[PDB]
Amino acid sequence: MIQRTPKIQVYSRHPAENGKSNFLNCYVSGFHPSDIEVDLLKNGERIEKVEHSDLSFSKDWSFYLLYYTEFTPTEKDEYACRVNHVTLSQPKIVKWDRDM
Amino acid sequence: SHSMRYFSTSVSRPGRGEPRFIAVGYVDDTQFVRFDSDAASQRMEPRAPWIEQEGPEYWDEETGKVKAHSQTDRENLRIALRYYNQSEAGSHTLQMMFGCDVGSDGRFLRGYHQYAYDGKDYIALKEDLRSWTAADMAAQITKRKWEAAHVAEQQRAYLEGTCVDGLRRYLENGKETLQRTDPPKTHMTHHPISDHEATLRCWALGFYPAEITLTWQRDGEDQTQDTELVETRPAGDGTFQKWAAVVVPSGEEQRYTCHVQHEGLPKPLTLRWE
Amino acid sequence: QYIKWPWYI
Repeated sequence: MIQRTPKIQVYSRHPAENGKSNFLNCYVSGFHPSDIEVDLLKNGERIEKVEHSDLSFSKDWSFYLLYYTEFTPTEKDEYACRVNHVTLSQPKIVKWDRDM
Repeated sequence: SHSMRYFSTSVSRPGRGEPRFIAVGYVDDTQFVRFDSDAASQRMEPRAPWIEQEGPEYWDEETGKVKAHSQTDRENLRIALRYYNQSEAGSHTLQMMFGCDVGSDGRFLRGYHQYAYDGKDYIALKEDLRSWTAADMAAQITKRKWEAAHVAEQQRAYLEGTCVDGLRRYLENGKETLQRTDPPKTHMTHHPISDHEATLRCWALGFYPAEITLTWQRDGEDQTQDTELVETRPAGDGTFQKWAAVVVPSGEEQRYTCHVQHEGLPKPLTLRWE
Repeated sequence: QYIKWPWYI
């Protein structure tokens, strides 16, 4: 089987503005097979009720999804994205950066 | 130049239960329809506003077709399992994508029909739409059997007909979303990481369609060797984002230019830092 | 609109 390791990006829907509501995005793409664990974190604790797009894929058959929630970025709170896959030996965590 | 595309994915779950089937439909970069077998509705569902005022008959037909495909691919997972002589404890994946491209005149361009098993190509209709391309010995078993049922001619008629009929109908109904092009909203950021070097970052937000081109130049000469680029990504509102960054020696910041190409711009953009 | 493909492999 051709297993593919996920490329991960964490970003905000709109340019971050302190105290203003926004959406936290976690885009996992280019992976195979489909089964994948994506969580959004707020100070280490996973955010509850995070939604995700419908399972689609690319021309090279690799899958992609978008996970998201409402979130209000403050300057002190840290946000992250924790992804675990079958190709990953242990979970991968990527931190949010308003300019990345 | 527009395209319609359907993506289906079947995954066996021995040890958890019957396989899962997911299908999404896209016109260009916009999803407009979905079907999940694990979902409660058991119906084909809308995912775009402009697809909702199709009739109950349409939703009835589409449900029937996608549930049929679903059942069919469940059996295909079994046939593959004995084609490749594999255990029934394994969880396997059978993906199928198909669709058509139409030109600017609203007429046929490309047809697609494609299979993959566990991430590797299985069998694929070739552009000429008259023959198949088997990727191994098992796919050749399938190629010959289909070539004796004139399956490729059946798919021609769909691809050259039904698909382009639907796509164009859809394009007209979602004329105010599919046929408009949002230009990228661009800005530039400065990020000192030293007192000698600094990160310059060129942004492109809120654009549609997704095809974009962000480049960096130093004195007219491209700087693709020192440029960091990220994959184009969904913002979540139907628009896409992208940025390109470069690290510049302090003082040479004005010799750098960020270069943006999109459908929704009359002509390219050249951005300079001030 | 969706395909009417019932073909076994």
